[PDB]
This record gives sequence, C-alpha cells and structure tokens, in this order.
Amino acid sequence: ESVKEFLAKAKEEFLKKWESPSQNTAQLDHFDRIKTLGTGSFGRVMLVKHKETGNHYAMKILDKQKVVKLKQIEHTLNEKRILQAVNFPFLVKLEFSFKDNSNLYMVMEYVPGGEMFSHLRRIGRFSEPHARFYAAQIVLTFEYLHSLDLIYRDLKPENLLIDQQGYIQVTDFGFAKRVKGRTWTLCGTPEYLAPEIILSKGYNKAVDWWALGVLIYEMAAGYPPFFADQPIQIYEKIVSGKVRFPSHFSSDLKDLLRNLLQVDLTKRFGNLKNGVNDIKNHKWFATTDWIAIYQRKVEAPFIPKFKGPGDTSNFDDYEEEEIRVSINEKCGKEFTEF
Ligand SMILES: Nc1nccc2c(S(=O)(=O)N3CCCNCC3)cccc12
Repeated sequence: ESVKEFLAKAKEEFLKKWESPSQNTAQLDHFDRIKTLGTGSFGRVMLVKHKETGNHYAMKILDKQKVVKLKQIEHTLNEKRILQAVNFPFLVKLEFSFKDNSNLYMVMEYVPGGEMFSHLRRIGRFSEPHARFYAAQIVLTFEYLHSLDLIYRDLKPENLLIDQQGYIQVTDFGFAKRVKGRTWTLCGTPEYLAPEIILSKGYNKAVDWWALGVLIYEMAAGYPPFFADQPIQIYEKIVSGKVRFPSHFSSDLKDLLRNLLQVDLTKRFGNLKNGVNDIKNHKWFATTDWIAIYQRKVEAPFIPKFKGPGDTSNFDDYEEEEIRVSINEKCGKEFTEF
C-alpha cells in the first residue's frame, strides 16, 4: 500500500502541472553565457549563470526553424510539458523555460559530474555493484514515469549525468511522451532500439525495459550487446533473439538480461502481470534496498571530481557559436503552447 499511495500522490501532482503548464518564467538577458556543453542538429546546451542569483544552469536552446524542418515540433512540446510537470529524485529539474523570435529555451539545474558515458569509457566497465546502483535508479525512475503514462524512449549512457553525490540525473526528454496504450514514432538510438520499434509496430513502455537491458549490459561489459558498423547490421542482431554474454557476467546478471532483452515483448520483464516487481524482486537486485536508493542514503560508487558548481572539466569542448535571435518571429503558431 505504501507504493500504491506514493504513486497515487505522484500522479495527482503530475496531472495538476500537466493540465496547467508553466510558461515564460525567465528571459535570455537574465543570464550570462559560460560554455557550450553539447550540440546537436537542432539545438545545443550551454552552461549559463543567472546574473542576479549567481546560480549555474544548463540551458538547452532549440532552433525553432530546425525543429520544424526535422519534424520535432510535437516532441519538443512534449519535452517541456513533461519536464515542467515531473518530480522525482533522479529526473533533472527544469527551473525556467521561455521562447523568443528564434529559439525555445529550457533552463535546467546544471549537473556538473558529466555523462555516465564518459566515466564508463574512462574505466572500461563498471563492476556489477556499480552497474546495479545506477540500474536501480533507472528502475525506480521508470516505475515513476510509467505510472504517469509516460514513456521515456531515449535511455543511453550519454543521457545520464552524474551529480555531486554520485547519483544519476536523467536528461533529454525529447522523445518522452504521454501514452495510454501504444505509440508508433521511430525514434531513439540504433543500439538501444527494441525489436518492435525496428519492425514499425505499435509499441508501449516495454521498449524502456528493453533499453534498460541494453544499458545494464553496456555498463557491465563496457560495450552494448548489439553493435556493428551500419545500423542495418545492428537491427538484424537486435531482432534475431540471440545475445552473447561475457563470461565474467554473473549467472544472475545473465538471467536478468535474457528477460529484459526478450525479443517477444509479451514475455519481457517489466511488461508482465507483475510489472516492475519482476525486476525489483530478481536475484540480481537482492542486495538493493529500494527505499534507501530512493532516499539517496546509499554511498555512491564514486563522486565525480569537480571544483565547484561552475566547473566544466567533466564535459568536453565544442566550437563556441553565436546565440542569434532574429528580429522577426519564426514559427510562432507552431510553438504557441511552449
Ligand atoms: N542539466 C544538464 N547538465 C549538464 C549537461 C546537460 C546536457 S548536455 O547536452 O550538455 N550533456 C552532455 C553533452 C551532450 N550529451 C547529453 C548530456 C543536456 C541536458 C541537461 C544537462
């Protein structure tokens, strides 16, 4: 009953914000630009400092014209509407959002420890306890999100940031969506796509549990289970129903992964009658105190090395380009609700 009542309150609070989203809660000239943290085909993320409070934030800047061209309108509206409505210890906090003639802006808490991906590649692989600590946070986060009828659809190490306490902050809700039943959009990252996405089926939250299998495998092995030079070769491996495990994997880990990386979605853990509890009760998680993880009382495998809330040493270097704002409004109709 404790979990039932927790999730009932979580849904109530989410729905109130979902039905009345916040809008236009800061403006660009409230901030100083520090450094570019990441860059993509329709936006980038910049470390900024608020000029009045001195607080640092990660400001995601999306170019409206490029969002339209790349057919991401609904997705960017989803991202902001969801991010402003959720509240969970392992979900990045959206502090402000606004738009101008050219861009959409999402101003999040800056997570200074860097991507999980960087740390994974620097150490090679994570031990099973280390992988399990991160995996447990994802399990709880998906329990939360799925209970709100949300599917995440972008799980991968580059989207999981390590915070000052060594815990995960999930970022990038660009593919997150409120879905009762099935959805159909082809989106994600090749190595992490569930078979039913590749096969153009109507799919559900089971794709997130498949992606958790991929993530756990990649954390524990150092490389993902299905890889190849060309996406088509990756997809052939994904749909095949075959996966090979390193001999160093424990039997418990292999068993959990066979059930998450189950090609038949009707047999996949997280999508059966027992829901998330088939995962939470699996022997690989027998040492996990789920409540202690949620309360952030477990000592982390490592604390990232950084000097202060403005330190960018755990992130990499990108060309510093202008934030130009057109003198004419672009795509005003499409982004009215943002
Ligand atoms: N709150 C954040 N704090 C640091 C960085 C953040 C980023 S980010 O793009 O800079 N980042 C690293 C490069 C691209 N991969 C995705 C994660 C994205 C979203 C939120 C962030």
